[PDB]
Amino acid sequence: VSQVRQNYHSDCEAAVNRMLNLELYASYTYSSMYAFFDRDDVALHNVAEFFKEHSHAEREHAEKFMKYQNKRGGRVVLQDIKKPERDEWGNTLEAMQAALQLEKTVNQALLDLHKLATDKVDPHLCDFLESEYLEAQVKAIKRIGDFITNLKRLGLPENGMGEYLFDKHSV
Amino acid sequence: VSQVRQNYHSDCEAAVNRMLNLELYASYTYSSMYAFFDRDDVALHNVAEFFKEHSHAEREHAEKFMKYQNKRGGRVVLQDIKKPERDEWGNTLEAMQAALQLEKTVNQALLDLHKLATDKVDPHLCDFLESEYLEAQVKAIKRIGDFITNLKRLGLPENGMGEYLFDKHSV
Amino acid sequence: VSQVRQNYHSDCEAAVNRMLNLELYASYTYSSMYAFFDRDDVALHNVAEFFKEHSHAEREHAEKFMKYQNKRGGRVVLQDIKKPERDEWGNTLEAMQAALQLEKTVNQALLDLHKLATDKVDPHLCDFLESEYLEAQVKAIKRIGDFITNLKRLGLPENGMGEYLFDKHSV
Amino acid sequence: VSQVRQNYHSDCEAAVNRMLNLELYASYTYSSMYAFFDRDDVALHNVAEFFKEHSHAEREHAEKFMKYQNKRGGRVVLQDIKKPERDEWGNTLEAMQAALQLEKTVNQALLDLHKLATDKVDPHLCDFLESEYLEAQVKAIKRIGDFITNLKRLGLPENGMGEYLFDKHSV
Ligand SMILES: [Cl-]
Ligand SMILES: [Cl-]
Ligand SMILES: [Cl-]
Ligand SMILES: [Cl-]
Ligand SMILES: [Cl-]
Ligand SMILES: [Cl-]
Ligand SMILES: [Cl-]
Ligand SMILES: [Cl-]
Ligand SMILES: [Cl-]
Ligand SMILES: [Cl-]
Ligand SMILES: [Cl-]
Ligand SMILES: [Cl-]
Ligand SMILES: [Cl-]
Ligand SMILES: [Cl-]
Ligand SMILES: [Cl-]
Ligand SMILES: [Cl-]
Ligand SMILES: [Cl-]
Ligand SMILES: [Cl-]
Ligand SMILES: [Cl-]
Ligand SMILES: [Cl-]
Ligand SMILES: [Cl-]
Ligand SMILES: [Cl-]
Ligand SMILES: [Cl-]
Ligand SMILES: [Cl-]
Ligand SMILES: [Cl-]
Ligand SMILES: [Cl-]
Ligand SMILES: [Cl-]
Ligand SMILES: [Cl-]
Ligand SMILES: [Cl-]
Ligand SMILES: [Cl-]
Ligand SMILES: [Cl-]
Ligand SMILES: [Cl-]
Ligand SMILES: [Cl-]
Ligand SMILES: [Cl-]
Ligand SMILES: [Cl-]
Ligand SMILES: [Cl-]
Ligand SMILES: [Cl-]
Ligand SMILES: [Cl-]
Ligand SMILES: [Cl-]
Ligand SMILES: [Cl-]
Ligand SMILES: [Cl-]
Ligand SMILES: [Cl-]
Ligand SMILES: [Cl-]
Ligand SMILES: [Cl-]
Ligand SMILES: [Cl-]
Ligand SMILES: [Cl-]
Ligand SMILES: [Cl-]
Ligand SMILES: [Cl-]
Ligand SMILES: [Cl-]
Ligand SMILES: [Cl-]
Ligand SMILES: [Cl-]
Ligand SMILES: [Cl-]
Ligand SMILES: [Cl-]
Ligand SMILES: [Cl-]
Ligand SMILES: [Cl-]
Ligand SMILES: [Cl-]
Ligand SMILES: [Cl-]
Ligand SMILES: [Cl-]
Ligand SMILES: [Cl-]
Ligand SMILES: [Cl-]
Ligand SMILES: [Cl-]
Ligand SMILES: [Cl-]
Ligand SMILES: [Cl-]
Ligand SMILES: [Cl-]
Ligand SMILES: [Cl-]
Ligand SMILES: [Fe+2]
Ligand SMILES: [Fe+2]
Ligand SMILES: [Fe+2]
Ligand SMILES: [Fe+2]
Ligand SMILES: [Fe+2]
Ligand SMILES: [Fe+2]
Ligand SMILES: [Fe+2]
Ligand SMILES: [Fe+2]
Ligand SMILES: [Fe+2]
Ligand SMILES: [Fe+2]
Ligand SMILES: [Fe+2]
Ligand SMILES: [Fe+2]
Ligand SMILES: [Fe+2]
Ligand SMILES: [Fe+2]
Ligand SMILES: [Fe+2]
Ligand SMILES: [Fe+2]
Ligand SMILES: [Fe+2]
Ligand SMILES: [Mg+2]
Ligand SMILES: [Mg+2]
Ligand SMILES: [Mg+2]
Ligand SMILES: [Mg+2]
Ligand SMILES: [Mg+2]
Ligand SMILES: [Mg+2]
Ligand SMILES: [Mg+2]
Ligand SMILES: [Mg+2]
Ligand SMILES: [Mg+2]
Ligand SMILES: [Mg+2]
Ligand SMILES: [Mg+2]
Ligand SMILES: [Mg+2]
Ligand SMILES: [Mg+2]
Ligand SMILES: [Mg+2]
Ligand SMILES: [Mg+2]
Ligand SMILES: [Mg+2]
Ligand SMILES: [Mg+2]
Ligand SMILES: [Mg+2]
Ligand SMILES: [Mg+2]
Ligand SMILES: [Mg+2]
Ligand SMILES: [Mg+2]
Ligand SMILES: [Mg+2]
Repeated sequence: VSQVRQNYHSDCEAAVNRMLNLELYASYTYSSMYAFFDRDDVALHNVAEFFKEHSHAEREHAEKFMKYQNKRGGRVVLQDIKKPERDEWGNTLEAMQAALQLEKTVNQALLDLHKLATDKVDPHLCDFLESEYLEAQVKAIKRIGDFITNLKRLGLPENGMGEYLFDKHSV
Repeated sequence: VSQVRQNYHSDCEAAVNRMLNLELYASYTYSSMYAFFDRDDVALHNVAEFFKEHSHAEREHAEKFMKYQNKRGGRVVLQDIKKPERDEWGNTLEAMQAALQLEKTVNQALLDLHKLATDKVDPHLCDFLESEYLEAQVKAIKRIGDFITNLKRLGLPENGMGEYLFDKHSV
Repeated sequence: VSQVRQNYHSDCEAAVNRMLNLELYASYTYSSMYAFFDRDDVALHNVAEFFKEHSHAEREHAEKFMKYQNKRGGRVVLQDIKKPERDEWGNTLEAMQAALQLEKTVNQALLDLHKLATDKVDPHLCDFLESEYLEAQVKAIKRIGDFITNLKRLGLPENGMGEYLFDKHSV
Repeated sequence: VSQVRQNYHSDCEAAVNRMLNLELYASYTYSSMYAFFDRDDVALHNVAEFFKEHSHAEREHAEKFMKYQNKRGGRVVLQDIKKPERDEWGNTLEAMQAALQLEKTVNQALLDLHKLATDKVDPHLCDFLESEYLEAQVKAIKRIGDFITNLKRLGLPENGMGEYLFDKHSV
């Protein structure tokens, strides 16, 4: 047993490792979206940069779980970071729809971890999730939803002028 | 009788109370429009902010009537602030049309109060309305009218691209 | 269903709408207290300003619930803002006693909403209440209680000199 | 006829001369109150200074009528400035009560002049009164009324401690 460990259930330790894999997976998916929108035959550079920044944010989310694990006396266990679901992302609307789904998948995992922490009576882990993850997730989901609404209003996927306008005025 | 009261008719005192209720009602209607345009399935944030700011301005208009009432020795009497006419506002054009009508309703009430003040030979109340309310109202009506003209030019309600453009360049 | 909605129970959505009505009601009550203390036959301007500021704070509390509702994918539904319980507030002690009761009523509603959020397993809503509302409420209640103690010490309601002193040194 | 004169009735010209005498009379009354509160056996120096400043303001009101008369092509005609009604002013409450009455007398004269200007269809004179005199008068009356309320609360005339407190915290 780690000398620092106190009130930290094995199940929570394992679930933190799984959560940080998922954050890394989200990072990698956003990296793929960046690369897609930077293609010469896609060429929506503000959209690309949005996804690049979000890739970096997800990596920070993962690193914060690594630090957390060690603070509690758990042990970081890494697994493969699976490649993203798609190799190409269609257009801004399709990518934003995939991003919304990804953020809701990550949110569900965070909520499930909070429920586990609640079941194991771990207020420190509950606070960490509430203070560092859950509100950021709600904000991200709202932002992407707002973007999807605007992309639909702009006539995506068919309206290329609308797609151009979005890249130049929303991001 | 209040020790400060001079040349202040009971009818004017009552009409000032009614006017400040109407200013509060206008504030509340603009708050509703703010909340509508901030919905994830509406997502026109500059439009939302326009209405939020106008909600705050109307509250200031009400507070100025409260202060006025006390300066003249009248007594502020509050009534319920009725909820807005609609729970949802359609789109930017529909909301701006409702805002125009609301501003003209408020203007008519201000003009009616000026006529009452004139009938009761109350130059202080006439000056207050002329100096603090009537020109602001004309300016607000002109601004909203100009917006409606532009929204129609942009093809509202059908043209979603036009609605997007308005939010990004007019507000 | 809103595209952003996740883990947000209908009951919580409705209770958030009710809570923001109550915040608006509290704002309106404080506006009435402001107007009372600004009367020429009351004339306690620092007390009046205390209540005016608190009216503005309550409006901010309401607006934050509107934003919250939209972030979660709920829909803001407004109701009439009822006029305050009284048209005149007696004196500083009576008004502060009414303010204490109002703050405890608002606090109870916040606590009840937290219990609902707990029952529906909504940690985001719990965190929002804990981080943005519950401590502010405890602080406000303590401040008003401290004022009441001092007003009683100063001989309110009978001791007009004590009432004057409070306005000049406590607020 | 003055080369500049246009739409300026003889009756209005005469009433402007009477009004500026009354402003000078008000100035002189406030000078007397200053001197009273500066007596070694009265010795309320902040009260004295309040009245001295108000004496200066009334002189400015008179001078503005002189300038007005000449701008319109009327001719300033001066009369004696009558000495104040009293040689001694009792105490702060008695003096403030006399000041309230004086301000309401001046206000009535301004309102009567506005009615004359209205009857003679002189919008320039109406505007001058509304823009330069009537609101200042309402403000002054409200301020003095608020002071009287506080002096009564403080137990004037009998409560010397209350009178001291007023001088040290209200003025
Ligand atoms: Cl442990
Ligand atoms: Cl424990
Ligand atoms: Cl364990
Ligand atoms: Cl593991
Ligand atoms: Cl894993
Ligand atoms: Cl942290
Ligand atoms: Cl694996
Ligand atoms: Cl693919
Ligand atoms: Cl997903
Ligand atoms: Cl879990
Ligand atoms: Cl939970
Ligand atoms: Cl967070
Ligand atoms: Cl957006
Ligand atoms: Cl289209
Ligand atoms: Cl198209
Ligand atoms: Cl957008
Ligand atoms: Cl009257
Ligand atoms: Cl009159
Ligand atoms: Cl009347
Ligand atoms: Cl009324
Ligand atoms: Cl009303
Ligand atoms: Cl004003
Ligand atoms: Cl009603
Ligand atoms: Cl509706
Ligand atoms: Cl209307
Ligand atoms: Cl009216
Ligand atoms: Cl009129
Ligand atoms: Cl104006
Ligand atoms: Cl325009
Ligand atoms: Cl069109
Ligand atoms: Cl169209
Ligand atoms: Cl425009
Ligand atoms: Cl849900
Ligand atoms: Cl859940
Ligand atoms: Cl539900
Ligand atoms: Cl509801
Ligand atoms: Cl309600
Ligand atoms: Cl917040
Ligand atoms: Cl209701
Ligand atoms: Cl009452
Ligand atoms: Cl209550
Ligand atoms: Cl509840
Ligand atoms: Cl609870
Ligand atoms: Cl708080
Ligand atoms: Cl205290
Ligand atoms: Cl006592
Ligand atoms: Cl007493
Ligand atoms: Cl205190
Ligand atoms: Cl002439
Ligand atoms: Cl003419
Ligand atoms: Cl003539
Ligand atoms: Cl003359
Ligand atoms: Cl004279
Ligand atoms: Cl001038
Ligand atoms: Cl004479
Ligand atoms: Cl005398
Ligand atoms: Cl007099
Ligand atoms: Cl006259
Ligand atoms: Cl008149
Ligand atoms: Cl003025
Ligand atoms: Cl005062
Ligand atoms: Cl006393
Ligand atoms: Cl006494
Ligand atoms: Cl003191
Ligand atoms: Cl005072
Ligand atoms: Fe996983
Ligand atoms: Fe993340
Ligand atoms: Fe694979
Ligand atoms: Fe994310
Ligand atoms: Fe009304
Ligand atoms: Fe208004
Ligand atoms: Fe109704
Ligand atoms: Fe308005
Ligand atoms: Fe309620
Ligand atoms: Fe509140
Ligand atoms: Fe009622
Ligand atoms: Fe409160
Ligand atoms: Fe005279
Ligand atoms: Fe004057
Ligand atoms: Fe005489
Ligand atoms: Fe004066
Ligand atoms: Fe003091
Ligand atoms: Mg060891
Ligand atoms: Mg283990
Ligand atoms: Mg937080
Ligand atoms: Mg946004
Ligand atoms: Mg096309
Ligand atoms: Mg009285
Ligand atoms: Mg009446
Ligand atoms: Mg007329
Ligand atoms: Mg103006
Ligand atoms: Mg313009
Ligand atoms: Mg269309
Ligand atoms: Mg939808
Ligand atoms: Mg529902
Ligand atoms: Mg629990
Ligand atoms: Mg806190
Ligand atoms: Mg304290
Ligand atoms: Mg007493
Ligand atoms: Mg000549
Ligand atoms: Mg003549
Ligand atoms: Mg003015
Ligand atoms: Mg004042
Ligand atoms: Mg005595």
